[PDB]
Parts: sequence; structure tokens; C-alpha cells
Amino acid sequence: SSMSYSWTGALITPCGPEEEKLPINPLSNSLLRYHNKVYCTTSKSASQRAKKVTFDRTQVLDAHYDSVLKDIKLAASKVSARLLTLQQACQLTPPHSARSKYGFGAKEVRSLSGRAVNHIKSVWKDLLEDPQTPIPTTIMAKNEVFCVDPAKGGKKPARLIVYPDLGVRVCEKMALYDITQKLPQAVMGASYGFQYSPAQRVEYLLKAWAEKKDPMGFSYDTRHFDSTVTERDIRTEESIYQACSLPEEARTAIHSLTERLYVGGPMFNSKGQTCGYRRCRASGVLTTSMGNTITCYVKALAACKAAGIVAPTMLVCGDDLIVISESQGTEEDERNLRAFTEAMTRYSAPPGDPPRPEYDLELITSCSSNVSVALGPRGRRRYYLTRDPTTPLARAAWETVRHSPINSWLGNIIQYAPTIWVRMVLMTHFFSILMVQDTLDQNLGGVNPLDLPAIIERLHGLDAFSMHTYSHHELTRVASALRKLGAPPLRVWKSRARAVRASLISRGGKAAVCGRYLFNWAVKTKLKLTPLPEA
RNA sequence: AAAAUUU
RNA sequence: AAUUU
Ligand SMILES: C[C@@]1(F)[C@H](O)[C@@H](COP(=O)(O)OP(=O)(O)O)O[C@H]1n1ccc(=O)[nH]c1=O
Ligand SMILES: [Cl-]
Ligand SMILES: [Mn+2]
Ligand SMILES: [Mn+2]
Ligand SMILES: [Mn+2]
Repeated sequence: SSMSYSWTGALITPCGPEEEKLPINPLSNSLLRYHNKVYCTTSKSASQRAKKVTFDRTQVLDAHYDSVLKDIKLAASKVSARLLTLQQACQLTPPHSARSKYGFGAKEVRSLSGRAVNHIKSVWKDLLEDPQTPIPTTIMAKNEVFCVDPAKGGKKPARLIVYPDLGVRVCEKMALYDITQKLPQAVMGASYGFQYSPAQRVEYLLKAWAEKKDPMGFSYDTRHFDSTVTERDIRTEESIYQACSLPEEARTAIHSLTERLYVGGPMFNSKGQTCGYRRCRASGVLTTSMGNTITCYVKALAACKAAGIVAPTMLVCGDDLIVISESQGTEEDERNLRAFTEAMTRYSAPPGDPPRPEYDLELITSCSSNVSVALGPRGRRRYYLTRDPTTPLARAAWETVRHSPINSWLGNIIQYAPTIWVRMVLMTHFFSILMVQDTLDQNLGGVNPLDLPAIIERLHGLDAFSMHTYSHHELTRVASALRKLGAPPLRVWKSRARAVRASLISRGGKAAVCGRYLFNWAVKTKLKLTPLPEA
């Protein structure tokens, strides 16, 4: 029936110039050697991406879908949710959000400039006066950085971003933000994945696994999920939004946004030309995560019931999920997962890689991460969250005139502090760099390097500084990724760390704490690391 | 471009 | 600001 896109033939123009790396990457040329592998997806590649995501959809629902959907509205109606004052919505706008076509940008919106506020008022009138006229959208390519992978293609084509003018974005917020805050949690309960910390993901997954007499797990992801979303799916999304308690004024705006923005519309490139027309999810709308998550959750629970999955326990973050089920023997488990996949495909959410049942928690990847295990100080098992380091290390090497990766380094250090690759590689480099710069004191992205031991303990527990005997998988994968990027192997990082440490210690102060906590793995005679007053 | 988490 | 979807 519905085609996901149609294309005029107009280019997908760049929204400003997309920078090149330089001949010298001074911050990262001691991190790794193979900078030729580190690239940023350009708008040149956008054409290819479109070809991949433009395709015909044929949804076919059934009793299981219909029944799940029913249950989800009886959930929805316990939610009452309100409008957001034009002002409050303006306040929620990000500081650097792309400026409006009508001569104002996010400074003005957040500072409640008069021109901005009027224009927004008029936009919201038109939403109320008019529930059919399609709202124009802009289409741009996303700039992510990756390592090349000649296994899976050379270089990925750029993801497509589709969004309305800033005025419309504010209005969306007025109508829906409150919903986004309440609905999913209400509908999916514990299954709603974006509620949890990394640590709670891990505990949740473990509680799940442990509760089964004979657990079986698997993950699923949908291929180009946004383009698999059907006009109908979106309307079904609306009909769930509506199922709450709502100011009549909302309903009108929601319904109006649904029909004018969410189910489709014309797309324009940055140069102004008509680019195509869209009949699936737009990436750049307020409802994207909520939508994806809810919709994916419906289809998945339906597919679960179709396929026979016993005692499923789910976790959903957008198009990504994990189900931990009672195993029905491998012969049947293989059969049920085929069924699941057929069902999902009938619902128009077919997978990239077909899923597979697994019976070891380390072998289930989702949202690009997984659970692994190591031993802590007293010799007990410690489960934690990790991931292939390839991309993090690639992004660690993205240095241009505009961009510096030092923030990225730190970002990953915090999120993945217990991982062997953060502890041995990133930390070591990060500190080594700042000691030489002599810029330990400086707060980066509103965080101070010398707090780190505190911040990590607060978040990952003290065992994060004492962990050892990492898993085969994890050692194999780290080593492999360092070779791939032309980085020194771990033995070399051991050396560099020892040096960084001694130097950190000798400097004394909050420094020497860092030296002693963060790098205790690096030394022959370990130390009695005790809790830190701060967290 | 949007959200969530982390800070 | 970091990461993810
Ligand atoms: C565009 C999506 F709908 C996308 O289709 C969906 C699923 O994410 P995934 O990373 O699996 O990518 P695809 O499924 O290939 O789109 O999540 C949304 N998404 C993703 C990446 C992103 O920077 N922003 C975003 O809004
Ligand atoms: Cl322990
Ligand atoms: Mn996907
Ligand atoms: Mn309606
Ligand atoms: Mn995904």
C-alpha cells in the first residue's frame, strides 16, 4: 500500500559546511594511528541512505495486536496530562536549537523575546484553526563519526533527519511534552527502558534472568525503524495519546499535529527546493522516542503472544528490545523466534539481523551495549555494562577546527568507568593529555576531572576501582578494536598508566587521589582503597 | 532535529 | 557537555 517516501530528485543539501580532518591530530595521534579509518557521514552519502529507506509497506494486524492495543489504552486512561504554557515550552527548547525560518532563533525563544512569542502564538492558532494542511519540513543528513568497517560496507550512509520549523517544535511541546513525561511509564511499566540507569538496566536484566526456571533471552532491532512506521501506526499512536485525560484544547492540537506533521508531508532541502514526500515517522519530532518506543512495544508484545513466548519480560528503548523468556527447549525456542520475526514482519517491523535465542547473558547486545562480568576486590562476581569500543575510540579521534574530542573521552570514561577499555585506555590517555596541557583544574562540559573518583563511586560503586579478571569476550574485543584502530595494545597502556599514575601521585592533592584510585590496577603492590566522603 | 540517561 | 535510541 503506502510507499515510505517519494523523491523529486532534488539533492539533500548540506546545512552548513561539514569539516575535514587535518594532517595532524595532536590530541589523538598518541591514542591511535589509523586516522584514515575515522570518518564522518556526509550529505554526499544521503542519496544512498534514501534508496535504502524508500520502500513499500504492507501491514497486517491480528487478534494479538488488537488485544495488546486494547490493554494499552486501559493503561493510558489512568494518565491525566496538561497543556504547557507557551512560555514553559519555549524554556524547554535547547540552547542551540536550529533557528526559525521567520528570523529568530533559540536565544530569543528561551529569553521569551516578543517577536518569537507572537509568531509562536500565531502558529498555535493555525494548529487549532486548521487540521489538514500539511506542515512543511526540512530534511538534512546527520553527521555521526564512525570507524570504517570493510566487513559491513566501507562507510555507512548518513541517517536522515526530518523536522519542522522551530515555531512548530515549541507548539509540539505545548501539546505533548507532559504526555511524553507520563504516558510511556504508565503504559509499559518496568518495561519502559529509558527510565533506568545503566546500573538498573543491569540489575533488571539480572532479576529477570534469575526469576526464570530456565531462562532464554534474545534481542531484536528493526531495520530503518522510522521508515517502517505506517500512517496507520501513527494514527494509532494519536488514538493512544487521546485515550488520556486531556484539555480539549490539546486534543485538537494533537489531532491537528498528527494529521499535518506526524503521518507525513513535504520535505525541503536546505537550499529551499521541494525534496520529496514522507509517509512514515519523521526523526526530528517531539513524538519520535515516545512513538517509537510505544509502537515498538505494541508490535513486540503482540509478536510475543503470536510466537508463544512464555513468561516474557521485556525492556524497550525505541526500536531496540530484549525479551527474557522461559526456555521451551532449544528446538522450540528456535521455532518461536522465527514466528516472532514473521509476526513482527507482518506488523511492518522486520529486523536487520534475524534474532537468535541465547542462554548466556553476555551474548545479548542491545542499544549497542551488553552485560559482562568480572571479579571485584573480595573475589565476588560483578556484572556491568560495556560495549565494543570501536566507535568510542573512533570518536575519540575526531579532531577538527570546530570540534574537540576531549569531552567525548570524558563522557565515555564516566559512562563506562568499570570497563577494561575505559580504565586502561581512555583514562590513561585523558589524564596523560591534561597533565601535559596542565589543565586538570578546568571544568569540561560542567564536570571537573579531579572529581572523577567521587563521580565514579557515586555512580558505579567502589568496586569499579578494583575489578579484575575480565571476560574472554571482552578481552578479545578490546584487543581486536585496538589493532583495528592502530592503537597500542594493552601491555603498552599498562606502562603509560603506571607513569601517569606516579606523576599524578607525586603532584599531590585531588590529583594524587585520582592517581591512586583510578590507576590502582596499574601497580604491582595494590592499595587499600576506602570509600570517598563525597558521594 | 527530537527524547531519555549520565553530569 | 557525554552517551544512546
Ligand atoms: C530515526 C529513528 F527513528 C530510528 O529509525 C530509530 C531506531 O534507531 P536505530 O539506531 O536502530 O536506526 P534505524 O532503525 O536504522 O533507523 O530511532 C530514531 N533515531 C535514531 C537515531 C537518532 O540519532 N535519532 C533518532 O530519532
Ligand atoms: Cl568483591
Ligand atoms: Mn533499528
Ligand atoms: Mn483525532
Ligand atoms: Mn535501534
